[PDB]
Amino acid sequence: EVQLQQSGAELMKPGASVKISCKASGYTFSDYWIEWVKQRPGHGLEWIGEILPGSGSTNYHERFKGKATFTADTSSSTAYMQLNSLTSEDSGVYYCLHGNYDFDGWGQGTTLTVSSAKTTPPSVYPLAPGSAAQTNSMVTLGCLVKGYFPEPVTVTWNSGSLSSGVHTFPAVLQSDLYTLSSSVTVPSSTWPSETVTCNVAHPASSTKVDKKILD
Amino acid sequence: KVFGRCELAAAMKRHGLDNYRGYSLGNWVCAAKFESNFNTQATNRNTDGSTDYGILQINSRWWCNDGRTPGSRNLCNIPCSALLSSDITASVNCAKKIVSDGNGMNAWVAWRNRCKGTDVQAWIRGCRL
Amino acid sequence: MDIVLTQSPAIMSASPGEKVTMTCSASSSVNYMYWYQQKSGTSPKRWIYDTSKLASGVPVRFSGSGSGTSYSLTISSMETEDAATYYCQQWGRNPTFGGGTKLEIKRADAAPTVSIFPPSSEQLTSGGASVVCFLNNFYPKDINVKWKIDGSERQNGVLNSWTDQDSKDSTYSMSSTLTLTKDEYERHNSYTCEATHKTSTSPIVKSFNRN
Repeated sequence: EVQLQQSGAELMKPGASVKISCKASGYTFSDYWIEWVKQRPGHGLEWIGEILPGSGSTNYHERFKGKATFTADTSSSTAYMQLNSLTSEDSGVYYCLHGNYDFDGWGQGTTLTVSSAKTTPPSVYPLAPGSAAQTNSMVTLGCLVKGYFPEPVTVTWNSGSLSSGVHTFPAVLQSDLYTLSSSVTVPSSTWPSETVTCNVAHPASSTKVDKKILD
Repeated sequence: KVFGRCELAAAMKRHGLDNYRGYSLGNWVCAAKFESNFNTQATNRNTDGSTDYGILQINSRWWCNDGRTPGSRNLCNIPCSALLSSDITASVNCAKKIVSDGNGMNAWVAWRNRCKGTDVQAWIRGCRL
Repeated sequence: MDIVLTQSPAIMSASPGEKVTMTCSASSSVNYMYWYQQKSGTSPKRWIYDTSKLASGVPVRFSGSGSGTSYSLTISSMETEDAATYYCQQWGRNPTFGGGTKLEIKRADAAPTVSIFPPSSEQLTSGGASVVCFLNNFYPKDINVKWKIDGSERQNGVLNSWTDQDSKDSTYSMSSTLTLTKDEYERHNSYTCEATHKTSTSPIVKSFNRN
């Protein structure tokens, strides 16, 4: 069983450099190429280059020459990709992967955010229907998670007990700040009789908010 | 490693490449110069999914096996990774087979475009061989 | 040289049991084509290599073919788990990927459930006013949302977000948020969210009055 374990998410400011690791296991490290690919929403997938561990050989896509540099440490069976002169255009998800007749698994990917914005906890607001709203068979409630940075945030309802009937929308960026919303739907007679709370966590700021929805 | 010009000429000579199949030493040094710039670790991706390896840029489709190239033949019966050593032995052995394939040194693209028909002796000139 | 791969259809939908065919056209001829499958939130998986060879774990209903500047990926009989984005790739000197074909599940049309929410008292005290409108569980994905303040259509200050096709009922959901300042919000009375979907010639209207 071959595996490729990449390092965690990165948050870097413009002009800096970052090095992402890809720990390989389950095969002879020096005998196979490890390729790297970049993914951005809308832009799709782009091949960056590759390295053959132990020999030190590397091949780069013409578009990434000078931007990426691959190295490897055979003592730990780990390959690395260093990206220099970072800009917002470098933000995205990066993968290391195999591509051969023996195996072709991809690493889990590493998310990179390049911005000058500062880490900010989200404001969490409850969304409840207007007092004049006509009651139906089902009632929908929500939480507005606004003004945070960087991604991501985790949203649950009633500590996860409310899994079904939930829609957490993708965050939208503006003025270097993210905003997201989540909706939950339950029978009209069950609220406010039964409490509904959205739990919003933001790892980057080590914050956790439990917001009860009220009328 | 990046071989010195004369250093490589001496190494190729001891490996019996001077006048091998009629090709004077200068031919081999010139080929290595334009194929890999004397870099034993040089690699270049091709278009058929193959990759060229080492100081003489040996191809993974017909000569060495790299385990990911379509239509592999491995006529040199050797892993491509073995052609990236600071020791040129493997590359030389395979090169001796390539030059006997029926096209002489024309097998090397860089040799055809930058060495063939030129004064290749200039590539060993000044070397104390 | 940059070999451009154009995939079509860019987005398509199919019902279980249906035959699916997607194409990948190259700006220049290529010797072989590769295909990868990616599902939302996870790493791509190589699916087909060397034009027609199936990667490990890939079911036989999948087949790959083509040559020159035209290649294709075919699913003999669509299965629910085949919903994903398929990317083709030419693996030459400077590898490039196509823009991908997004394969979604086809199901019966469903009208959205629209819900509008006034700004929370907490956000208002902070000086901001976001009005949120949820348009949930509809199909097809195509939908239009229009905001109106006191009857007049409002364009600026509106931001939308769409969820991926639901894994349970295969529907789509959308969120639309109109953000204004506390003062601007307090200088208007009625706020309306109008959803126009193919399931009806008349849009679904939800609104509330601040006063």
